[PDB]
Amino acid sequence: SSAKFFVGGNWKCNGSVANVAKLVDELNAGTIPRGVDVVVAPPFIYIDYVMQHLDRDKYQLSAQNAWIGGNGAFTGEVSAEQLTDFGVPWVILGHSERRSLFGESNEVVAKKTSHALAAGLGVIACIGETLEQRNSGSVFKVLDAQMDALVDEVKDWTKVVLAYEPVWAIGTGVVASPEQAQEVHAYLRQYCAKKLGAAVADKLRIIYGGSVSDTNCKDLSKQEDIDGFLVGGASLKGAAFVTICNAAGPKAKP
Amino acid sequence: SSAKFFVGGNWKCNGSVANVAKLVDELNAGTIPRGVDVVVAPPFIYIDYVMQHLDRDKYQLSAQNAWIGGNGAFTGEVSAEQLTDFGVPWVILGHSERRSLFGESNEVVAKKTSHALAAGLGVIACIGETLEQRNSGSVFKVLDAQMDALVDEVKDWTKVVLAYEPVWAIGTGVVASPEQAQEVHAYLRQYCAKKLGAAVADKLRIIYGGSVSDTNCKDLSKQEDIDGFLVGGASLKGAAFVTICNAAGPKAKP
Repeated sequence: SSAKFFVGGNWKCNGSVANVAKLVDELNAGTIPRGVDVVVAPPFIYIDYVMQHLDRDKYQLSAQNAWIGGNGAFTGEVSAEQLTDFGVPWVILGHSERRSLFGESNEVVAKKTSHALAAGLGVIACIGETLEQRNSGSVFKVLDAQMDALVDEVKDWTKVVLAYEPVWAIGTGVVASPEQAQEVHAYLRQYCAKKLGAAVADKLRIIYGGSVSDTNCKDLSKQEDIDGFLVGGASLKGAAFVTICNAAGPKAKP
Repeated sequence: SSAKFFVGGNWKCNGSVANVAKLVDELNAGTIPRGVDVVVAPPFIYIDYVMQHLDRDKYQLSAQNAWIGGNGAFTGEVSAEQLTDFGVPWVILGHSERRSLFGESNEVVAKKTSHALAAGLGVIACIGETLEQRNSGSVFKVLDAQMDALVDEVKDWTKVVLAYEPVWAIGTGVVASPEQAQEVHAYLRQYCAKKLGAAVADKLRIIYGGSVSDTNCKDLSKQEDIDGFLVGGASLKGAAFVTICNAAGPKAKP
């Protein structure tokens, strides 16, 4: 493919004022290679502080979710229009935790994505199959359906990053190897070549959202079709997250 | 009952940086009577700005929702612990828009409430029946079930405000009269006297969350069992919202 290599840090539902301030200072102390895009995604309430204190040279902001449509009578929700106006450039949509806890369907994720893109955001669009689905021999069926929904809604992939979450290897006692990750990313790449054209597919960042740490990031980053990461808990440890950002090597390059 | 008279402004999913700044300046220009509690509930991303710029003399902050439990792997959610640590004193839970769009059940609302109270927040706990439920002769059945769930979870009502939303009169083409509002609030008061004891029920604020404006606020505020308001769209117009806060009269008094 390529790239730029792309690393997103999903803080999930974690933070305190003191811990966020400390994490921002750790991130600001880190050195990131030229030509890597790095995004960090705090809970909504911290986005103002982070945008004001985190080095813009090195990092961009993301939200962890957005509503399916524009402003209106949707108590508790934040819209893509609000995020764009606030100066946030990215949003994560369709994370496995929202597909499962909040019942976000393939179609809901896809509509959230197209709405966000039309409001001016970039989207980290998440897909992935569970252990039950992998056990049943449904990996292609599930991923194709998740992707077909996105392709039905999205016309321009320039500001989309596709994130694969091996949800079979998240909280199940199963580890995913780099070879298993690459097998899925190669499948996704050929799917996208067929649906979108080889030029779009080659430029699309397909990032890995299984458990990524400072321990395994270089084994993963060397895989042919892994263009970066959507990091979970390691994103809360500044130096470990900066190490993951440095795993890019030749995929930066710049 | 009483009171203090309590007015909450639910901004819902509305705002821009410029509009929020303007609304805060309008709110700061308003005069509020002694002895009225006023809370304003921006979308999450604006809470920092509002907390920093809105007059603390006159207004407290609220969030519009919170997660059901503590911090953890819940992408997109904000916890009650985060809100308390941020300095937010209140949260709205169980709003009709979340019961319907997000399928928050009676039990989910109640557990969100008890969790929020244990994290140190006050809760504006929302209940209310739809037009279908009122058509079917289920008003008591539905309200009793919503309240029974809350009573099962909540031990201390000191930091709870109960908000009744006539969802039958919200987006249906039906208006609720002040007499219809008072009939429900009187029912809720006697229910709470029976379940919680007359002393708790007398001190509990039961606020009205039907369509409240600067036009109808004094007709509503004079009703015996209406202790305040959960305002929707009028909360986005500063002077109109301040007028609603001034509807308290003798229920302030202070």
